[PDB]
Amino acid sequence: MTLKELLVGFGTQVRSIWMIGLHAFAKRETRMYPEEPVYLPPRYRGRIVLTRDPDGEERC
Amino acid sequence: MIPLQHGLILAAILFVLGLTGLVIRRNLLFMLIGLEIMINASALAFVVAGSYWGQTDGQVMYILAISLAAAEASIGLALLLQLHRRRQNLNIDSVSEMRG
Amino acid sequence: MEFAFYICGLIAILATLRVITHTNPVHALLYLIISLLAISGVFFSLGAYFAGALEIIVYAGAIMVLFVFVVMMLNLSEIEQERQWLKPQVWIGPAILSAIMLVVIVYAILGVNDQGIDGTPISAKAVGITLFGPYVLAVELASMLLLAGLVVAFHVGREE
Amino acid sequence: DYTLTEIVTDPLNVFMGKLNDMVNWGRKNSIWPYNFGLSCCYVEMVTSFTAVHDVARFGAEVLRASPRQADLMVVAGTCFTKMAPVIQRLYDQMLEPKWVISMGACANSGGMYDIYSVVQGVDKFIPVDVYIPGCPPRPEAYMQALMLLQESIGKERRPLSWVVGDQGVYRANMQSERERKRGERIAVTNLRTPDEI
Amino acid sequence: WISPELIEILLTILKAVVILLVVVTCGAFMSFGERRLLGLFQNRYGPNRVGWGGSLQLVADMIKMFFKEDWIPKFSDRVIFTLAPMIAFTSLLLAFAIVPVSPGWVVADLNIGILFFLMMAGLAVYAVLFAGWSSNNKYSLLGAMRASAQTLSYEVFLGLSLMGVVAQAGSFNMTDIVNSQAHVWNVIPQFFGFITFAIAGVAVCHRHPFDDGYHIEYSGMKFGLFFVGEYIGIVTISALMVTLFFGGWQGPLLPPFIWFALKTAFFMMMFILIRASLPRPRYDQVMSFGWKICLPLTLINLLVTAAVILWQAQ
Amino acid sequence: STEVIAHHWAFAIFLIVAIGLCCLMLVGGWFLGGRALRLSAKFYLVAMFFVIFDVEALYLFAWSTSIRESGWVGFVEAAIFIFVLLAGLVYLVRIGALDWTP
Ligand SMILES: CCCCCCCCCCCCCCCCCC(=O)OC[C@H](COP(=O)(O)OCCN)OC(=O)CCCCCCCCCCCCCCCCC
Ligand SMILES: CCCCCCCCCCC1=C(C)C(=O)C(OC)=C(OC)C1=O
Ligand SMILES: CCCCCCCCCCCCCCCCCCCC
Ligand SMILES: CCCCCCCCCCCCCCCCCCCC
Ligand code: SF4
Repeated sequence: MTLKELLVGFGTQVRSIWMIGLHAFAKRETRMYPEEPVYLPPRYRGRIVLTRDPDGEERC
Repeated sequence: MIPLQHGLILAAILFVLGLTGLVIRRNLLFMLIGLEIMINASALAFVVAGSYWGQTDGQVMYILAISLAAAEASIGLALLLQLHRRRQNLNIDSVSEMRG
Repeated sequence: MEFAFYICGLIAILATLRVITHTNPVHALLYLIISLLAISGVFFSLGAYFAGALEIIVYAGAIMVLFVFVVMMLNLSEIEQERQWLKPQVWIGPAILSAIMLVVIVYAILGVNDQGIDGTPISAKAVGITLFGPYVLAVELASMLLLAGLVVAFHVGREE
Repeated sequence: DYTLTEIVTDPLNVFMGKLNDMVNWGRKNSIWPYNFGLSCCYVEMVTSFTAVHDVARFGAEVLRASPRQADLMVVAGTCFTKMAPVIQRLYDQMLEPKWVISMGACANSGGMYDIYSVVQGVDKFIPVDVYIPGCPPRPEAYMQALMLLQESIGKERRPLSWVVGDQGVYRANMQSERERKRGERIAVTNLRTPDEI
Repeated sequence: WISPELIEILLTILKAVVILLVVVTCGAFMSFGERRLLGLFQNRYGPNRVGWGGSLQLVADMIKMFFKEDWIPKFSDRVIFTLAPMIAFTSLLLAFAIVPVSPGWVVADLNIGILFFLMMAGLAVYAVLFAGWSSNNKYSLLGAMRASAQTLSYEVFLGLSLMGVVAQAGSFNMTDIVNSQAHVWNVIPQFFGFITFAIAGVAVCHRHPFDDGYHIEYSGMKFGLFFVGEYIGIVTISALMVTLFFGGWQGPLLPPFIWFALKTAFFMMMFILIRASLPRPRYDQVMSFGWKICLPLTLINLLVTAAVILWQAQ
Repeated sequence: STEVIAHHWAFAIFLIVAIGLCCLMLVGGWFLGGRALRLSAKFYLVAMFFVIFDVEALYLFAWSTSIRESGWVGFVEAAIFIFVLLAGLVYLVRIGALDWTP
């Protein structure tokens, strides 16, 4: 293979190492479940409940 | 204070063991294994002889011996591969067609 | 140094005896590797440090690697179903012949002058000095021999 | 209140109890899941494996392509009729101890696919240790199932050696999470209105 | 029985045992350390819940692999199956057995040194081959022959990459090699030797990016032996290139063992970053790079080194 | 000498303790814990090439430890050796012996 493309490939590998190292110097993106509680938007579709009317009787 | 006689006896024992393995086995692979044993025993005998006289000549002849051993192992294993490719067996008694 | 030499020689003899009498090719190659390690220990006991180093590096690190490669290639097949070499009518004769030759060679060995191998360590520096000194043409024509083996084994061991 | 494989009591010298506790601690703190992708639930599983959730923190990121090295089988996806013998064979290839987590409604019961080509739940043919509802469960639900499995593992009794002692596996009968969380779930009165964010 | 000769014997034996325990514990501790550093490179944490900082994750893994059901395949060769992790552990352990970590702290001050390392590599290829054949699986066998062909293609120039350093030192001994770097470390003159030995050391350890797996039939504690064997190989290769190309224990200010440990730690972290950063080349590309570029580079480097040495000889 | 026999005993103890450690590890793994095709010839070719060039490498290994004691004529001899080695390598590359792809 060509020497020029070998040098280009070596420089590209060095660049990839440099980006991964600088990303090691970055900030963590992990939300620490269960120590950090998961935020859920108010209309999140999880556990189903049956609710009550303002007078206290069941709505169903 | 290690006798030269004992080293030569050990090399001779390994040589005749390799020769016995070369003769009694019909498998070509075991024949090549026996050949490797005999040439390694001869190289060991040269190492013993060189160590008795305090000379590097035994190790030089060992180097030449293992160069030969590597090359003949390569050639013999290529021949074994061709034999297994075109005969589907390694019985060396099967290849006996030319005679008399 | 004496004890190491004798135990390595005994291990090599027993391993070779197991090699020439075994049925499984991979097992036979494994005992052959054990015998090569034992003979390398013999080399190290005699002060031939370079020879033992090459015995593990080349003989027990390249040649038997090639043997193991070829055995895995063959996938070894009318071999264990015969067991013809362990019937006495096959092996008694050659064993008798090898025993006679061993007796003759040992008798010739026992009539030699022995001052004992002192086991003084001979380094690879001295071997390299004499390799490119008194044995220049040995090195060059051994390169040509390796080239011949390379060309022959490439020419034969193809598939087309 | 245990289960021997029969409802028996707790079989647990005091040194054997400490050894069993150490073995259970090492087993629950090192759980190796098997890399098996069936459907969308596997996508949420491997999402939990990534950086924003980091399931590695529990020691459960070594995702094996070989069932021999894996301890945990997460059936995460639909148990199709053609895939069910594959699932059974991969479960059989595993080694003791082995645990099973059904992830998602498909693996739980068949889910929405009550159809001719779907086996209605993976508990029809393999024993399941932890079930996760959801379609798909979110990644932290898979993490919560991992902690449920860890809590179940920490209170089970297994033989220390195959030559000494009782060789039966005693799995604890845990209290159901529904009954445990019924105290805090019913007491909820007001939630945030859906028109906000 | 109190004699100073026996005291020196016990002191040297204790030092060798301490070095062995430290290198095995380092291989295991940075199995865990590879998990943590891959987490660091990938913007996450890794295992940090089992003990303080996750330091007890390794103990839990060790217990789990100990009490996992020991399983040998029924139709497999039992001796070869047991012998493959045996070699994969002990070969690179004995390769580490010649590394000088400090003046006076060396297990074996052999006259062969890197030759002994070459022997250990020539047995590590047997470990891989035996693991492949003993599994009684054709996919594992094909993967093992491919991996062993790769490691032969890079073992063919591992020694020739070391031969520039050997030629400059004029000896095979490792202490002579680290004493020949009293002024300038060997990475500066033997730079091509450095890159070729680094490539060959990564490739013969079967590390990324030089990796139908042959470990699929291995389980229980045999897989743990394979894991710790690869990690001990990483530690051994790092310590060897520290001693051969980066002076070893030589340093201006800090104590020599601290310098050796820092350089080894940097190179092991470089292994982790190499796994995290590069993609996998194709198999034919890997072998063509090994056979067509690196081996002639080692030969030309040896010729240039010999010419430079013989020019400097007055 | 006392130092050389101390180093010999240290190496022996290193080997014995390493063998015992891995053997005891396998024994503890076995003891603890309850219970429940035709390859292509390129493999042979690359292994054969490794064998041949490893023997040539051994010749260069012997040369490299005594370069100063051999002089410039040793450099010329080893240059001829390396040139024959590289001619064989170029020969192998150009005929597709080292090309794994077809
Ligand atoms: C103890 C600590 C050790 C830690 C590790 C340190 C050393 C790491 C060594 C890693 C070695 C990786 C080698 C990869 C070789 C790949 C060769 C190859 O064939 O690459 C393919 C690619 C394209 O080739 P081509 O023939 O054009 O293919 C087109 C066909 N479709 O060809 C190319 O892209 C050409 C370039 C290939 C790679 C050149 C060498 C790169 C080496 C890695 C980067 C090192 C960065 C510095 C490290 C720290 C130094 C202090
Ligand atoms: C026998 C060969 C073993 C190679 C190493 C296997 C163990 C490490 C797995 C690393 C890993 C990979 C590749 C991976 O792809 C992955 O994403 C699903 C992970 O989880 C975060 C991992 O941990
Ligand atoms: C199918 C054909 C098989 C041919 C096998 C040939 C085996 C030859 C074995 C020879 C054994 C000789 C035993 C010793 C003879 C007496 C001593 C030598 C002569 C003085
Ligand atoms: C990855 C590193 C592996 C190292 C294995 C060997 C460890 C040997 C430890 C020796 C410690 C003492 C060294 C001499 C004293 C100088 C340093 C004193 C402060 C530690
Ligand atoms: S439960 Fe839902 S998300 Fe999971 S596999 Fe079934 S369809 Fe996909």
